[PDB]
Amino acid sequence: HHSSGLVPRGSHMGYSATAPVNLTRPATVPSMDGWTDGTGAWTLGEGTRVVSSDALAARAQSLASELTKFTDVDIKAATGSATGKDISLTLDASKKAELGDEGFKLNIGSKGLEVIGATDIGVFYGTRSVSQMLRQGQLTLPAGTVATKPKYKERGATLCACQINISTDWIDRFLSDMADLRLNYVLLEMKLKPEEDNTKKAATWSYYTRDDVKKFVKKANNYGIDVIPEINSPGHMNVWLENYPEYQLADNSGRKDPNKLDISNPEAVKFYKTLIDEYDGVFTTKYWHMGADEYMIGTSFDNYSKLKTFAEKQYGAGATPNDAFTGFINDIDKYVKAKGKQLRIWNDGIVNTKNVSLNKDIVIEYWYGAGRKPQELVQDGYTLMNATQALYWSRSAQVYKVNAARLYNNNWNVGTFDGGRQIDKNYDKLTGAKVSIWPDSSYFQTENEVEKEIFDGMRFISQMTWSDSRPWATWNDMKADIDKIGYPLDIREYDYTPVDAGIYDIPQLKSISKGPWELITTPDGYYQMKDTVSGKCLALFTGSKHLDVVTQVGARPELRNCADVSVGQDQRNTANERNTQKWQIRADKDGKYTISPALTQQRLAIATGNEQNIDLETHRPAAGTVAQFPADLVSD
Ligand SMILES: CC(=O)N[C@H]1/C(=N/O)O[C@H](CO)[C@@H](O)[C@@H]1O[C@@H]1O[C@H](CO)[C@H](O)[C@H](O)[C@H]1O
Repeated sequence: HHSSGLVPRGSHMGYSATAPVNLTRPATVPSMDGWTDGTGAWTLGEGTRVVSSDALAARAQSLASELTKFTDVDIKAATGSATGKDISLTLDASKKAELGDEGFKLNIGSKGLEVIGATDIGVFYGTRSVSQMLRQGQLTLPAGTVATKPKYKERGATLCACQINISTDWIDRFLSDMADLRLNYVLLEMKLKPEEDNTKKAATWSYYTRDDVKKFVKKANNYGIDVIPEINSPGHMNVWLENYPEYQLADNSGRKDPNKLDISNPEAVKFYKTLIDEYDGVFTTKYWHMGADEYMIGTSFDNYSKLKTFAEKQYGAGATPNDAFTGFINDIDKYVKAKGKQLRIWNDGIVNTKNVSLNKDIVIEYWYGAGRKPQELVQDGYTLMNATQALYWSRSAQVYKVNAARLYNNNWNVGTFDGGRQIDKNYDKLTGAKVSIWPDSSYFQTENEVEKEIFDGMRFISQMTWSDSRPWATWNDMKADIDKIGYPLDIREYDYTPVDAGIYDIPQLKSISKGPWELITTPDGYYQMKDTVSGKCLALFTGSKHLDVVTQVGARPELRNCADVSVGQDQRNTANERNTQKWQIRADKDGKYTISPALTQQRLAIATGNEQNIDLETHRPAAGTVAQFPADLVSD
């Protein structure tokens, strides 16, 4: 008896007329439905290039570099003639009928692996499938051809980077993941740091700087992603009106809510419009999302008779508070249209009116199925996006955890509106669908834990919005392929934990302890820092909060009994002590390290006394002590 003789097949690079008939075709997400099988197969190998026109050079260079990393083969970009050993990129704008604005074709055969798109984004999206097919350990691909384009125009996520801050590094990863998945839509509820003297008191954290937004919008756009801002109004306004009580709506007894804009006050409405004009400069999108959810949550219009008075003055006798509410939406619509934008709102903004009618040119993003039902809005001719609660995650609300298995197995599609209410999935004004990623009480899960949790659901929505098919017999078959496919390169490369666990001197922390400090890593990519003097661990635990997270600029860290940072998000009873003890360490360009509270995403710094922020007007940490600050205030 001899051994098995097991040896690597080791196929020659390029095309082979020979291939086994049932050689695996590596899976992609979205699936590429209706593959026509050809004869033979193609092998990426030594000498394989990505060849394109000059105009596509950047795309080709980026793909070659990526494939060199995934495959361990030296893959270079080139122009001119392609050979069978090569991947070719072609932009053919005459193919819009076949491929539309985002679709692509693959031809794999004796000419090599051709990717054709009718647009730059179409070519890019084809390259995503090439990357997915070649990064699963198999470098031979069955020959044949396929053409694919998305069923729906808008495919993506709501990312509420709201009250709490989602780090710009997280956002960059998220955009890379969306691009891999051919998702082209992110509604970003967020604060752009307000700078002019009618709005500047609202520069409380979370915020994003202009430069930061410009940077991730540029990244998004290169990936084919429309980044739509949202400033929710006239409800959910606390982060904007806390410092502007003059714009808050008072109830009949005179009690103001920082969450409610007074839409009867024209200076309040101008404040909102001023924000829109500030955002105009850094987002490129042609849309504005004003929210309009949950204005009267926890209460009722009966408690705000001044809105009835206003309605009657503004929109005539018999007008109701719902009329005034809808009139504010229509006024914002008029405003943003004049800037070249289309308005979007949440469906719970569609209320029963009398004197005023909602403008039909506003996109309705449908999440709440107790309102006006989906089929009714179809009958009326509104433009609809499916933002079902079935596709929500919350850090704190366990009612909101997407169950991709259940949706896959129960036959959900993009026409399945909230509460399992079906409309015709071919409705000609159905734009698409999206998952939604909400922080709510934010200490239960770190952003890195959110990243791990959303993985499956992001693949699910990608599949259902592009392909609208279930080529895997069950969800578990899908799951196995999505896991083989894995994350895109940028996620695999991100240095979550750039320093080794060990003992460190940290001079920035001398106001807390002379140290040294013992650092250990956590499963979610953070550190716990134990002071070897006291035996306690560093926490960012105390200060003013939004969403139960310390948002206070200039809050100081403290030593607390060491929490167990090795456990997962199911340990909800200890979450706050645990997550307030997690620290993100980042390396500079080049080589210096910054320490950030994992939950806050501010940066530790030594306070100079010259940092300028509204929070620091009324409390400053002692000068020279260590405290957290937004990165922009400590960028010195
Ligand atoms: C449109 C929407 O879903 N509104 C709120 C909601 N109602 O059930 O559910 C989610 C999930 O729990 C909430 O997060 C939504 O509210 C939003 O909260 C964030 C903070 O998490 C923010 O204030 C935003 O303005 C608000 O819409």
